[PDB]
Amino acid sequence: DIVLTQSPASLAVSLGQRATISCRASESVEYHGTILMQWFQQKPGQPPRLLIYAASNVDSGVPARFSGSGSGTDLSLNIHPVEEDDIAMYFCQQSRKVPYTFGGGTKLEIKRADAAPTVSIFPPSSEQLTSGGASVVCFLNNFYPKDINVKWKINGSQRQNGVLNSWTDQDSKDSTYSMSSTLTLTKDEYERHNSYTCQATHKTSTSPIVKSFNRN
Amino acid sequence: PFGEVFNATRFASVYAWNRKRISNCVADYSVLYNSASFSTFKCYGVSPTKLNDLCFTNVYADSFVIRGDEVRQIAPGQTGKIADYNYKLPDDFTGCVIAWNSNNLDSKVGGNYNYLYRLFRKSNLKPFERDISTEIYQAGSTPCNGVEGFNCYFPLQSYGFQPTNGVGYQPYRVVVL
Amino acid sequence: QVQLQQSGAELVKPGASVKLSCKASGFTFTRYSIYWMKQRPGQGLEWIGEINPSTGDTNFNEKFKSKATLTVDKSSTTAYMQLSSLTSEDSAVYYCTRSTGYWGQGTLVTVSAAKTTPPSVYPLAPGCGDTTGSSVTLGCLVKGYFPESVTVTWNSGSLSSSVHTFPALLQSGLYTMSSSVTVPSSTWPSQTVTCSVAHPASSTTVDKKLEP
Repeated sequence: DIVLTQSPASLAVSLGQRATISCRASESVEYHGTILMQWFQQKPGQPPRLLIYAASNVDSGVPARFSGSGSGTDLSLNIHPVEEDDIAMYFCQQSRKVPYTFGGGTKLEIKRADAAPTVSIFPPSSEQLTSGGASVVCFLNNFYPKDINVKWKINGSQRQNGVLNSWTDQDSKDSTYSMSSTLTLTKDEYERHNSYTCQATHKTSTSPIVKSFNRN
Repeated sequence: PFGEVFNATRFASVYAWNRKRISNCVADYSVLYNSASFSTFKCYGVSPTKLNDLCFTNVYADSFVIRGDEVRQIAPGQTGKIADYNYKLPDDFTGCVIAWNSNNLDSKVGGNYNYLYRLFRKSNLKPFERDISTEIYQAGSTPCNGVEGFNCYFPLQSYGFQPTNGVGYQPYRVVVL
Repeated sequence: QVQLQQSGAELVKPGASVKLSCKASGFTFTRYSIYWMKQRPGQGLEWIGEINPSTGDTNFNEKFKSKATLTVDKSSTTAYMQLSSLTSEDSAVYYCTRSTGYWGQGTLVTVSAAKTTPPSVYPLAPGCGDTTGSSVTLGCLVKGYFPESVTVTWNSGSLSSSVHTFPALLQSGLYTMSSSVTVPSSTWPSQTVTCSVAHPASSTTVDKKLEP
């Protein structure tokens, strides 16, 4: 059991730049002239694809932008012109001794100019009320960088109990990030107020970007 | 002499380099450099203007199609994939090697899979040797047994020549002596 | 083309066994060794146990107790892995791979005693005072389902650009996710938009039309 330790665990690079990740092995993964290392790429929501085999050889269908280097115990995966679709996790895997071992991974995210989140609020459907519940949704799409904060207000007062947040990985088209926030509540607890408000706080706006509605 | 080697409609593959002989005839190595625009005429031993005055059965022509970045490998003492695994010149190499671009012939939208090259081999090629073995190359302590996987690779890779590729990733064509 | 179609998205009661299938296409089944991989969110990829589509196989002592790999050389051209005595450390995504190219889609196994609850889909359309704009964002909320595995598709794929699938959240044994789609405002109030949510673990599919 060779331990594979990847570094860095998270690399951010710019469009067209070069990105390099490294993989250390407890033992030498070399054998009789070949280094038995493989590099795999797993885009967000896809199965992994083999990028590199035998440490330095490229698989069919992989652009020349990817290269493999290193020696025996320390290996490196290089991307010479990083393109927007490279947002993915990158795993190193060895194959000189059974069991075949993998590395910890390396999330590659892409640097771009700031983007303000487009925020949109959505009242609960009239049919969820018949079920007895009421969920108010708020989407915060296409923002950069990742850092974003969300405040839910109701009739002016902040609420922080029934709030659930979900984040997406960086998009291959925008290099941005989106987020969903759901304020779930009882139909009875929902009809006892009027105004609901979703407030976003981001680098791009000194003031909170607000969407809101009233129950009328 | 003959010109159907350079002006051939189909060239060989690197790992299966095509050799042609010429004897009991006359060869003019000067006017060869006229139907030229040759991007390479690397020459070791004697100048072709001087070698134009003698000739055994030494007249040999090795034709194939390599990668741009790899043309520098068809030279004595060089290492790499083609030198160790496809076509190895000796150290006593007395002759010339002629090359030229041919992207308008050996390239396709969607890649040209006709030209291949050997990518793995248990030992380096002895000089002037032709290996057309197609056995699954055992990379690790595992006999493969006619099945590919992690290690145990198919030894012959395709160039996949596209025109959008760079000049290094572009086709070519070589000669010998 | 080379395709590895895995089955899956399966709920398995704790302690039972399961058999995951992976059908191969586009290549000769016997020339390529097949590997099985385990990935749990939180942990990296783990272990490559291989079958040579011609008798032989080799595993890892860590899985040499719960993993049994077989295959049907016949018209199936399908590799099978049986997982035995599934504990909560066994719920994960399992991949079949060909040592080259893309892996299979991955089978998500969920080992729980919970009953399969189907998703409840709700439409999220703005109303009563929205100032339109150059574009409008609609959404579908998929709430209260188990186990995980839900795929939302807008207009059968006509609206694949400007789509956002937010990962699911587990709050009290049930999963909740959301999907957003942005379209030109000149369309939606006229040309209708429909959201189609698919739950394979319940073999159900629900379509909702978003209306102001």
